[PDB]
Amino acid sequence: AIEVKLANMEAEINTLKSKLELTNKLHAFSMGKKSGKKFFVTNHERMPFSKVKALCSELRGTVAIPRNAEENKAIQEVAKTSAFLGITDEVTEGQFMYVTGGRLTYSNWKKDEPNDHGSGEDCVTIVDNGLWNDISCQKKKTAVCEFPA
Amino acid sequence: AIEVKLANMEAEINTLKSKLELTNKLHAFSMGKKSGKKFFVTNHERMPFSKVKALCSELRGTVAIPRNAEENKAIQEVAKTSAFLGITDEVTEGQFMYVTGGRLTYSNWKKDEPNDHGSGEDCVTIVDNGLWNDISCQKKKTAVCEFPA
Amino acid sequence: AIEVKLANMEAEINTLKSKLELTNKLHAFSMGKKSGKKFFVTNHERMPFSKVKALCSELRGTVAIPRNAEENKAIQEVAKTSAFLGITDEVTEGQFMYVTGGRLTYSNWKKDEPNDHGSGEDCVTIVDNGLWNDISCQKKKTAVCEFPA
Ligand SMILES: [Ca+2]
Ligand SMILES: [Ca+2]
Ligand SMILES: [Ca+2]
Ligand SMILES: [Ca+2]
Ligand SMILES: [Ca+2]
Ligand SMILES: [Ca+2]
Ligand SMILES: [Ca+2]
Ligand SMILES: [Ca+2]
Ligand SMILES: [Ca+2]
Ligand SMILES: [Cl-]
Ligand SMILES: [Cl-]
Ligand SMILES: [Cl-]
Repeated sequence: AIEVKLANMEAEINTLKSKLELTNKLHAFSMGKKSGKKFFVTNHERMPFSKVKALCSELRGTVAIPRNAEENKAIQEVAKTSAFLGITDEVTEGQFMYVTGGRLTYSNWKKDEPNDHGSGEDCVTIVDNGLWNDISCQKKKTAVCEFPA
Repeated sequence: AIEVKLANMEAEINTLKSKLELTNKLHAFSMGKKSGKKFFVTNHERMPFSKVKALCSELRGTVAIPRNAEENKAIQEVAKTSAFLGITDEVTEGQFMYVTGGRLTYSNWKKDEPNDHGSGEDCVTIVDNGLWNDISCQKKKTAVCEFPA
Repeated sequence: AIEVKLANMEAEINTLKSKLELTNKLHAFSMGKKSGKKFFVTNHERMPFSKVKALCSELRGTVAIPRNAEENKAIQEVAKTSAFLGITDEVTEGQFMYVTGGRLTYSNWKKDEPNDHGSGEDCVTIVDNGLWNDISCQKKKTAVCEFPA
């Protein structure tokens, strides 16, 4: 019977949707995602900003963005080295915005940053001490993506 | 056409089920699962026993349980900190049982443990050195889940 | 209904196929896979060569094979301890071939290796320092699987 097979197929598809959802949960858990918190992942590869941005988006995430000290600390722990943050002032010099929209609020600028040094610096990296430095978007820094809570 | 379409979709589904099964195997492997051994994993987050139980159960797992000295060590090195074990004596004081049912067989209690200190201590935690301590279930310890061998 | 349901189910299947691809990409990413580079994974378990092969085949990969100094170091950094390479002279004594077929193109043999020492040595392990030594395929070494770029 055609309808019986179709009904079975529906059940099979729904069963797969739930198993996949579980696979995703377990992987996030195994990757250190904390309950009700965003999770950060890195392959430890250094690349220019646009490449990090393209990579994270492909994975359905975004370049990591610290919204407070806890998150900033978590990103630093994950990155282990200087990494790009999802913050830039490429649209209008001086006004840093999140790659996902909106003006930068919480910050952790290193002493004397941001300074748009020399020919210009429109991207931001969280350096080893967790402090921030605006740098050239063309420099290669560790790719770190964040995924929703 | 409908009979063929349906037949070909069922085949697609079977391939996808196998592919998902592969993803699960590769993930466990990457997370250090040893052949014929249970898979222990943690996100490194500390919480009350009731939560770890709910969390592990949501991932189709249970709170880690050392059935012998080998598994007890395996759990210790995964947790890195004091983690809840799937054992409590909430039913009969002194009679510790696994959350999955059954009487406690292997144990690695610390000197003077269990002591059911203060108002009571019905949960168990494997402390840093692998030794056990009975502790209040309302306290917050590392969440470590186990998955079948 | 029937054809509408069937059309929806094809859409459901394709959507699920994309989500799973996404899941695999994110896992490879978290597993340290760099762009355009093959990647290596290990559960850190020691086992005879035949088991490494079986395990990697089940994961749809192959035993790690270094094609150049770049990959040789990458394999060594993942294994951390001596691991089997997908290279053996089992078919014809003295003729080292890749498990995937073909004669060696790159080699980092430690001085005086390979020597088929004593009762015989047909497998190869990358020692902690990257050099190669032919050893017994019966010995238990770290399993490192290789996945395509
Ligand atoms: Ca500018
Ligand atoms: Ca600027
Ligand atoms: Ca600067
Ligand atoms: Ca009690
Ligand atoms: Ca008690
Ligand atoms: Ca106690
Ligand atoms: Ca031989
Ligand atoms: Ca030989
Ligand atoms: Ca030798
Ligand atoms: Cl720039
Ligand atoms: Cl208690
Ligand atoms: Cl041999």
